[PDB]
Amino acid sequence: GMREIKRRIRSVKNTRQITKAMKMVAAAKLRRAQETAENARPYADKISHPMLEARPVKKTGYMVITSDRGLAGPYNANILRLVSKTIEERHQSKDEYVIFAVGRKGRDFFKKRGYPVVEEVTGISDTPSLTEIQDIAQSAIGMFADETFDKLTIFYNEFVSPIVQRPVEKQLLPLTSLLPKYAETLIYSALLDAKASEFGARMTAMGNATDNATEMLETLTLQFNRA
Amino acid sequence: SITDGQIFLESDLFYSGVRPAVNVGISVSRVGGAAQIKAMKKVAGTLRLDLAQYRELQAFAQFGSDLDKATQAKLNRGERTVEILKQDEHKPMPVEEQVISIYAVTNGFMDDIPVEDVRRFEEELLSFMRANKDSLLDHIRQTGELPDTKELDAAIEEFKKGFTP
Amino acid sequence: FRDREGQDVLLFIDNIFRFTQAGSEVSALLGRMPSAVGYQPTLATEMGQLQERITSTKKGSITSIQAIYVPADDYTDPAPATTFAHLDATTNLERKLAEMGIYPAVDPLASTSRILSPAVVGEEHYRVARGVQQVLQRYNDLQDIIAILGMDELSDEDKLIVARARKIQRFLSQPFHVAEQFTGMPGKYVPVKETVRGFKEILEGKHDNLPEEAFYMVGTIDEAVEKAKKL
Repeated sequence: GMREIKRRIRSVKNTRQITKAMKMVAAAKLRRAQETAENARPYADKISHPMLEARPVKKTGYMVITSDRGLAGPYNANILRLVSKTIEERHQSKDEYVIFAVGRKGRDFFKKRGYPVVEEVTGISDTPSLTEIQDIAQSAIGMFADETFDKLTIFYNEFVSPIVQRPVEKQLLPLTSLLPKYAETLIYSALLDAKASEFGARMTAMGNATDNATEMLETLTLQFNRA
Repeated sequence: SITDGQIFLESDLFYSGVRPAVNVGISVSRVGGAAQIKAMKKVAGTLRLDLAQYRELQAFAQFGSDLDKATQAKLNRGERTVEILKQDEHKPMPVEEQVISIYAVTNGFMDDIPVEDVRRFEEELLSFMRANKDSLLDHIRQTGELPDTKELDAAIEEFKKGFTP
Repeated sequence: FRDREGQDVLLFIDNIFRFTQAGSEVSALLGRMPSAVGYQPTLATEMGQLQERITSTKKGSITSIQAIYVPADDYTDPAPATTFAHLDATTNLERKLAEMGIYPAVDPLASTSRILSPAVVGEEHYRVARGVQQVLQRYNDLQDIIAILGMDELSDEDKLIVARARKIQRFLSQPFHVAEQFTGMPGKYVPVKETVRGFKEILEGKHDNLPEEAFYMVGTIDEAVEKAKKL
């Protein structure tokens, strides 16, 4: 009782080292996103369709957003949780939905349990700039634009506080209340919101993480001395 | 305060099966590379630094997330170095073989190779030289500075390509 | 029994520490040095004089199991230090494992032997053991992980090698003949040949499908499948 409960101690120490230094970044990084978000607003604001008018009703397409390279507590395992609960009733058909998996953590989920996935956008980025999803966005529209999509949809990880963020699913292509660049930017709107939320969700799990280490450490330490 | 350096043997390491359980960090030779052939004195020089860096980033053990920065460039290739340091009991390795082996990993020839695969890739790299590239080996046994590099890198790559990772 | 009779005798000394401490009393009585920590000038010598007779001769034999207590709990103390110089393995009875059910309550991680070389027990046994060790060690790391990161974000493989740890931890317990008269299982003697094999299969994943309480208190791995047919 004098050796590899100190390993447990040193290791738990190290973990403590990094979760807090990444807690630093979760807020370093995913607050910047807020800037690179409320900037869209400007152009996000300047505002029978090509067909982006309410029509019915066969093959629908999903676009579920998740972190790739994630360490953000549940906020990634409870949006997959939600596409995999809501499609549970929308699948008595073998149309097989089809998802546009953005982010590698949702990606892998979808290729372990068949879904399947017609697109898997490589490596998110944290900016995320202009040339990044103007593919999957553009081509997720392109599949409504003639015409294998009667409806599009993202699974957005909406950002309330940095302490919370809610699994939300919006609908994109069949609009509501030549120019569908709107759709493309809508996907910005979420892809951008989906970011904050992740690291929003990431520092929250990192503080909790740090703390949990301290605590747990302070448990372990009793064993360091009293046999 | 009497000797000229000390080799420290970490107890932790030894019951992690790591052998020899040497703690290269705090361990030293005050005499230094003065007693060290040119070849080894060279390939080692970098290696001191190599796992010195891997000592710090060690903490980020089973959490490969930092992507591209001081990441799997340092860390991932540090894990590789620590493998060639390991060494079976009663299996002294001739300098020459040590030197190639070190140079192999230290020049990234293991980087495309796995990590559970480093130990064998070394054992089999050497056996390959002893029977083929002895020219290079004996060159180090005679005023051993190793050279003919690039011919060295070529000779390695003609065993490299993995073909069994 | 070693020298005559040529067998492999045991010899248990309960509190060998008391022995070196008897050494100190006698020395004082004889008006010797003593060391600056109270002990005899001849601590080591006397220990060696005892310990050195406990050995494997060519007629072969004596293996001493020595209970070492020392109340102070400082094992850097000269008395324990000296005794340790002679040890070749330590077995660590753990209250935690006892109140957990594992009844040879031996700490798998704390216990050690210098003859756990591949040279002494062969590469396989050695690799299986270093195999079980890492798993059980990993189990502890992950233990602290879920503590501070929840079972959320637990690699399917990591989550996997946690189940094998729980099985190993259990397949490490076994019914004693001596305990028969209470439990009555009855006893089990398990050849290393079969122990090694046993844990090798667990490690290779040859029994993930079995219920984890199926390895608790069995002999060979063969006996564990027998019991995967209950509950």
